[PDB]
Amino acid sequence: ALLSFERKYRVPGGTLVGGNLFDFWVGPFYVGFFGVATFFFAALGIILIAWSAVLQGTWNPQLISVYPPALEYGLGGAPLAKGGLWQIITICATGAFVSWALREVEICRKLGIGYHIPFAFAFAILAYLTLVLFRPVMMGAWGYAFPYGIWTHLDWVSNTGYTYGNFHYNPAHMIAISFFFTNALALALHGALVLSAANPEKGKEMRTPDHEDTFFRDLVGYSIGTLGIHRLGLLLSLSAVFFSALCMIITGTIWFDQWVDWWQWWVKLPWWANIPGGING
Amino acid sequence: DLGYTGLTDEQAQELHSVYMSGLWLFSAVAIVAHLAVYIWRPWF
Amino acid sequence: DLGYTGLTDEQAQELHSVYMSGLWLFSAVAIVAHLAVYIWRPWF
Amino acid sequence: DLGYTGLTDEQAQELHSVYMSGLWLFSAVAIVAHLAVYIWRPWF
Amino acid sequence: ADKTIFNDHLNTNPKTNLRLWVAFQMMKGAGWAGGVFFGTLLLIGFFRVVGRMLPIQENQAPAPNITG
Amino acid sequence: ADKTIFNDHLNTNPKTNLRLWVAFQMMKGAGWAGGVFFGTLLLIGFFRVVGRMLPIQENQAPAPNITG
Amino acid sequence: MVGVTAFGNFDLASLAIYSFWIFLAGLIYYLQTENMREGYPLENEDGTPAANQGPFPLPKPKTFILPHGRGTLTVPGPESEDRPIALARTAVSEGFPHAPTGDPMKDGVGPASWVARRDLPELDGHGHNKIKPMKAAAGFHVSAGKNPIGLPVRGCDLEIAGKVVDIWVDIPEQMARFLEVELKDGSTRLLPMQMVKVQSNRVHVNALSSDLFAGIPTIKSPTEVTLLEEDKICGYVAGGLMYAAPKRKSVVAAMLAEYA
Amino acid sequence: MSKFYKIWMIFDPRRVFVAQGVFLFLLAVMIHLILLSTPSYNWLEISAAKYNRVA
Amino acid sequence: MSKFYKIWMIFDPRRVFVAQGVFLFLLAVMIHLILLSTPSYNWLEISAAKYNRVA
Amino acid sequence: MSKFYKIWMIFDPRRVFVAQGVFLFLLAVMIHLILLSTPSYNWLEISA
Amino acid sequence: MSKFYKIWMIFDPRRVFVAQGVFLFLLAVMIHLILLSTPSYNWLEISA
Amino acid sequence: MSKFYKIWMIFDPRRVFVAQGVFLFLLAVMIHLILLSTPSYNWLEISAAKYNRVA
Amino acid sequence: AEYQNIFSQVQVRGPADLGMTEDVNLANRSGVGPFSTLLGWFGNAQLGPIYLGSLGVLSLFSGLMWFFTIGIWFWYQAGWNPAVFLRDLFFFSLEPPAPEYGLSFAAPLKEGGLWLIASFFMFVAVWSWWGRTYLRAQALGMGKHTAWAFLSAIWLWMVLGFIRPILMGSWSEAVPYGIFSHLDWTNNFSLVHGNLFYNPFHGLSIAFLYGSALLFAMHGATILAVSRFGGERELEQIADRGTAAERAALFWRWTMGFNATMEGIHRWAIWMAVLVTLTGGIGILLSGTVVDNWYVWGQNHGMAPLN
Ligand code: BCL
Ligand SMILES: CC[C@H]1c2cc3[nH]c4c(c3C)C(=O)[C@H](C(=O)OC)c4c3nc(cc4[nH]c(cc(n2)[C@@H]1C)c(C(C)=O)c4C)[C@@H](C)[C@@H]3CCC(=O)OC/C=C(\C)CCC[C@H](C)CCC[C@H](C)CCCC(C)C
Ligand SMILES: COC(C)(C)C/C=C/C(C)=C/C=C/C(C)=C/C=C/C(C)=C/C=C/C=C(C)/C=C/C=C(\C)CC/C=C(\C)CCC=C(C)C
Ligand SMILES: COC(C)(C)C/C=C/C(C)=C/C=C/C(C)=C/C=C/C(C)=C/C=C/C=C(C)/C=C/C=C(\C)CC/C=C(\C)CCC=C(C)C
Ligand SMILES: COC(C)(C)C/C=C/C(C)=C/C=C/C(C)=C/C=C/C(C)=C/C=C/C=C(C)/C=C/C=C(\C)CC/C=C(\C)CCC=C(C)C
Ligand SMILES: COC(C)(C)C/C=C/C(C)=C/C=C/C(C)=C/C=C/C(C)=C/C=C\C=C(C)\C=C\C=C(/C)CC/C=C(\C)CCC=C(C)C
Ligand SMILES: [Fe+2]
Repeated sequence: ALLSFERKYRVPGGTLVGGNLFDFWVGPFYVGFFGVATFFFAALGIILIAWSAVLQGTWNPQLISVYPPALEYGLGGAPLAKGGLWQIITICATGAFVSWALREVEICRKLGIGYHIPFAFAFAILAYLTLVLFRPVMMGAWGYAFPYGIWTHLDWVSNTGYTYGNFHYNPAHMIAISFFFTNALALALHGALVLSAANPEKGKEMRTPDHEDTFFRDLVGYSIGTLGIHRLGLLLSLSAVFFSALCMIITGTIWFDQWVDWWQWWVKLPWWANIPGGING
Repeated sequence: DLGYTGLTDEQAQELHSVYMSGLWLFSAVAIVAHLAVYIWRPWF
Repeated sequence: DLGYTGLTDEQAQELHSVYMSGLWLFSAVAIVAHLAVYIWRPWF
Repeated sequence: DLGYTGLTDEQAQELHSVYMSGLWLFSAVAIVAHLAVYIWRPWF
Repeated sequence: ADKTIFNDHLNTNPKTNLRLWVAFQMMKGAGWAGGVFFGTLLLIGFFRVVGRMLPIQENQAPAPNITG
Repeated sequence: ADKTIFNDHLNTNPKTNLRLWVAFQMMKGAGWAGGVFFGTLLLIGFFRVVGRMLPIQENQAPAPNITG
Repeated sequence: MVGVTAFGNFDLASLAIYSFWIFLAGLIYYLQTENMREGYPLENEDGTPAANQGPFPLPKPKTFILPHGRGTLTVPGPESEDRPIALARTAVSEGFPHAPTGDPMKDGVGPASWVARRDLPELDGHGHNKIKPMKAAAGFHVSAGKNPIGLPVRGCDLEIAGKVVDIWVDIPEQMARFLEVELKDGSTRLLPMQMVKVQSNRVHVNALSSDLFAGIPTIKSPTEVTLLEEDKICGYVAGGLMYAAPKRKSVVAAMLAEYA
Repeated sequence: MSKFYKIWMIFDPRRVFVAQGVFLFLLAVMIHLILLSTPSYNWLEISAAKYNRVA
Repeated sequence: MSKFYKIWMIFDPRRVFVAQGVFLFLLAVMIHLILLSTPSYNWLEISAAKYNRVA
Repeated sequence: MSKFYKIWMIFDPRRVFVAQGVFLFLLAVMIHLILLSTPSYNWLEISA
Repeated sequence: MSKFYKIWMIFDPRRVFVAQGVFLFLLAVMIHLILLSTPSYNWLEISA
Repeated sequence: MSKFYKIWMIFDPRRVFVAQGVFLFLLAVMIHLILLSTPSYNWLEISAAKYNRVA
Repeated sequence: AEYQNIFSQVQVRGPADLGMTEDVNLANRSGVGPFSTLLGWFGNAQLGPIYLGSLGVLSLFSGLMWFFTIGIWFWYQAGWNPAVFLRDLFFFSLEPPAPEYGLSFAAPLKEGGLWLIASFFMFVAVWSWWGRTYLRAQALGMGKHTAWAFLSAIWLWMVLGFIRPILMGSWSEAVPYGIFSHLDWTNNFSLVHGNLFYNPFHGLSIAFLYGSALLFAMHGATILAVSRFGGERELEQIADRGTAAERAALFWRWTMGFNATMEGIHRWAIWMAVLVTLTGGIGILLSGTVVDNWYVWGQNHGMAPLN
């Protein structure tokens, strides 16, 4: 149940809460206090999603949907069959995510590595809380959050996007999309480059980081370096999530019209607004 | 005699007596609050 | 004879007796609660 | 004597006997529950 | 770890000290949980205050999802 | 006054012991006040329950004093 | 072919989605088997092979031809620690921590662990040493940022433990890797650049207290550092984070220990 | 049946007991939820209709 | 049933007790929420209807 | 319940006390929130 | 406020702490009751 | 057929048993779900209609 | 706070690295460019040298011609007014031919022909760049993984611009050149085919794009966490497994029950990124040709409530 090198790393300590009360492993998983919390919240959320499937009347996993309370309920509680289950599952999900991050903190402390992984997960948790907690609270209703269904939260995304015309024109959305695309491109390039260095042409020696830098300089004239590429990947993903959270937190709170109407400000600058010709003239 | 925590039998007995005293006190306070709420607004 | 936790047969028997005492106390409280609920509102 | 888990034949026999005792107790409880449900509301 | 100069609290019988220590451990755990809960409540309140300042009620979006 | 056998609570630094003792004195006073208040509330609740059992609403007296 | 179904609702789109589910299952199997080339077969907490080995079997071994005539590496293959592990079982049952028998930072266990790698320097593409002191690196110099050379080095206990004498740079990457620090006794240790915070006046090392700086493993050659020495130094410094905690003078830690 | 005990020569009792506990709990929850989904055998709703709680 | 104590010769009581506490609290919370979801056995709504609290 | 004290020879006392304080507070908050959920017992719904 | 500590050389500490706990609880109860008195902030007036 | 035992000379028995257990459970669940999906052979619906429970 | 290794706290600069010479024709490689201190705070400060080969020259000429054709069309749409050009830079569009022309190359120059010219230039530029990636890998003896990942990206690009317009029998199906114009094309493509969200392959493409973001966050965070052990030198960890690779593997094993290797994580990375464009190309190819309304298709396949 242990890797060939895991034995020397399984030592007491690093726990945030509980000392040695939960300082143990179940199979490969390290439990800890926050692991106990994460498992409880996850099991409760999954069982409540199954129960909401029972209440809804469908067992098809793609049709299972846990809708938030309707806008009539505001930010208060709702009956479980009509929005309260969504609130409980949201609380369970937030608890599970935060417990997962803190369990990762405990594992980082035990292994003596930096806290970059829980810190990066905190960004995803913040984007989730923007979608389910911060934005609905700012707008004043839990019905502005998305349902917990495989294809119904896509309906939420579609309706929220088309509320503001074409959502492509949200500028923070544009920045987040560019970050996402660049992150996917950089991940493809990085995986491919490391694999090409480590799996060269058959019968040839394994390559070195010098070969990787030479390849990318001969390709695009610049090489960011191994440390550089890993920093870039982390920053691209985190910036994408940060700007998506920003785009959703400004939408419906400080912006209410179509976003192309936002883009009209550049067109109507005084020195070229009235010039005929072009597209907006 | 398992002693996973280094506590002897007597230490465990004394600590459990203290803990149970606190548990019964907390339970009594909770029962008082429940009586107050049930008189104010019964749920049965 | 089989050893996976380091407990002896006597220690295992004592632990299981205490655990069963706790289980039967929990089951007794659960049965009392179920009787109370069934009297208040039966489900059969 | 494959011994993937390291148990001897006697240990495996004793473990399996206790496991089957538990399985038969569980199965008997399940059979009683099914008889109760079938009497209360048959599904056939 | 440095000895206290007050020395008046030392007159309590040690069993009361044990009870105080148990209550302190439980109160420390409950206080950390309460700090987390009240920080979450204050975050929600901050966002609610910001939403009140913003003109959400003047022009608010329709329901993104079918009510349920 | 008899020494405790647990001895694990003794590992706390004495300044935390002083803080616990101060909190314990304040909590003892507040708990006695709370016991008095909750006993009064339970007496009022007992009389309210008795009044509910009795047919007060079926035939209740008029106002003994002019309203004010 | 809009609406052309072979059977039921199964059309070209359904064919594509089911074939992709099959392909994704196969790809996950392939990726997991590729990931199973290190750390396998699984072992018990005593060292013997475990009864459970996982649903995914081991992949067929593959050979890497190491550069610069460093031999070959076949994975999966027979791998051992090749070092005594100073840990003692804290429970007969599996899944529990192993307590260090002695000083974990000296024992190299826990967060202070290190791996018995090749006792040879890491080489660049040309075959020269990858990491070299900046004095022995031709033309290398500090280009930007605060120059750490000459600054005092402060431990986690807020006590000066030496001064920075030289910077060890990675010649291909052209980035600093190790700071060479002279202690009070005149000997020099290495500190990973990722574990030191170069401030305006001093270099702060939150991982190690001052008294632990002497315990850092030393390099057998003043001009080159091997992979084994790098691993030992990095393991020692990082394990200082969890094992020099009592000596660390953090205010939040002090307040937490006040109530704990 | 005579030689089934040798399964414990192949399968570790700890792993199998944990897996069996999880499997049995999940199976029992699944079957109870299946029954609760159907309008019949939903014993809560059956009792509500029998004693006319919904009024 | 007399040999069930041997379950502790296989499973360490610490992990088993943690798992059992989590499982029991999870099961109790699940059953309570299942009861609260249904219009019947939602004791809060039952009392609200009984004492004419909900308009 | 005579030999329940032996549970303190399995689990460390101070750790269990801290975890139990957390559990009690979280349970209290959960029950309060469930009460606030229902229209009756929603004591924070002071209305005209 | 530098020399306020000298008030503990006038009044006994433990007695003052007990009396102050009583005072704080009674003040809290008084403020809660005054809030319950007003029609607004009367959180125990859950109505249909 | 006589030499089929030699499959165990080729296949690791423990991995085969785990895969077979998962396969058999998933296959049985799949067949039961297929039966429950069809309006006929949904034995719960059949029993509801036979005893006129759905009313 | 401690050093998080996000930015270098000190920069060292030495001689310019001219790169390896495995089988690269050094004549075609340019000289080293300037050192950028700003870039050095994050990665390598060195710019260049770049390889300017035959395929590099072809790709650069074709891409320059594509860019210049789009720019000249934008200048025409601006009335040659620099102020109008800057005002409406994102609103200009080089639209494909109208549907009446089908796939024919008879569309007028200002009504689709210039789009065809620009598309030919872009086609040649992109394919020559793919050949350039392949040959740059081949000259250094490295594997062709970059070539195949770029081939996945090119597959999506070809489906969008070439294959799907051919299967639909109209160049009007192709993507216009322009910022907001191609955003509007994306939106109108979703609207015409009935809520592309219900395209299962679009859903898979989004799953793998989110997985790419998640996996690059995880991998960058892991390598930055273990860089204190020299974890950034990943090829070394592949050749000689240090404590960095072991600590990363153990972190992920204790967190989620399974881990990768220092090399296998990059297989995860390349496949997670490749499947984005692979499933995306398949989903776009199916739209219109096989499924004209994805919401109705999802209804018939149990993905949407009605039906
Ligand atoms: C209203 C809009 C519609 C919609 C309509 C579409 C359409 C239409 C498409 C997508 C596509 C995609 N969508 Mg969608 N999409 C919507 C909502 C979403 C949401 C969301 C949260 O709501 C998300 C996350 C996504 C996500 C995604 C991606 C997974 C996918 C694109 C992969 C990619 O990188 O393409 C970008 C990458 C490329 C196009 C590859 C480019 C490769 C070439 C070689 C590059 C050449 C560069 C050139 C030479 C310039 C060089 C410059 C010099 C170097 C300087 N969509 C809604 C429902 N979406 C695509 C897809 O595949 O769908 C199945 C697609 O075509
Ligand atoms: C910030 C950059 C990206 C990021 C980073 C990131 N995510 C991370 C990490 C990091 C660095 C981890 O360390 C952690 C991890 O361990 O990954 C393997 C994690 C993680 N990223 C995850 C997924 C994930 N990340 C996503 C996104 C991203 N993660 C960002 C793009 C997405 C999407 C949609 O984009 C998903 C699905 C998990 C694999 C893992 C967190 C695991 C976890 O929290 O487990 C406990 C929770 C459960 C087991 C869920 C069930 C129990 C819940 C109580 C119920 C929740 C129900 C849910 C609300 C229903 C939603 C249904 C949908 C159809 C609507
Ligand atoms: C969805 O489900 C809902 C929420 C609707 C319903 C919930 C259901 C469930 C599953 C509820 C769960 C209930 C459980 C499991 C509750 C458990 C409670 C326990 C075991 C509480 C124990 C408390 C113990 C305490 C507080 C002990 C304290 C000890 C001390 C403080 C030390 C002793 C000190 C003393 C006695 C001070 C004495 C002082 C004076 C002045 C006398
Ligand atoms: C959706 O489906 C629904 C939910 C509707 C229906 C539900 C279905 C299911 C799946 C129900 C599940 C039922 C099960 C499996 C219930 C299990 C109950 C059990 C096994 C409970 C056990 C309780 C045991 C207890 C509370 C024991 C307590 C013990 C103690 C307090 C003492 C512990 C201390 C010890 C042993 C000291 C030992 C130490 C020494 C040194 C000897
Ligand atoms: C969707 O499909 C539906 C749900 C509609 C229909 C369902 C279909 C299917 C696929 C149903 C699946 C049924 C199956 C496969 C059920 C399997 C049940 C089994 C095998 C249950 C086993 C129970 C065993 C138990 C409870 C055993 C307990 C044992 C003990 C308590 C004693 C353990 C102690 C030991 C062994 C001591 C060790 C000995 C020594 C000497 C140390
Ligand atoms: C101001 O300075 C000057 C004017 C000098 C330079 C300025 C240039 C400017 C302003 C450039 C602007 C460029 C922009 C905005 C470009 C936007 C490009 C975008 C957003 C493209 C998006 C999608 C494009 C796709 C999917 C293209 C696909 C194309 C293909 C797959 C190739 C199709 C090939 C065909 C039709 C070949 C047909 C021809 C023959 C001979 C068979
Ligand atoms: Fe990497």
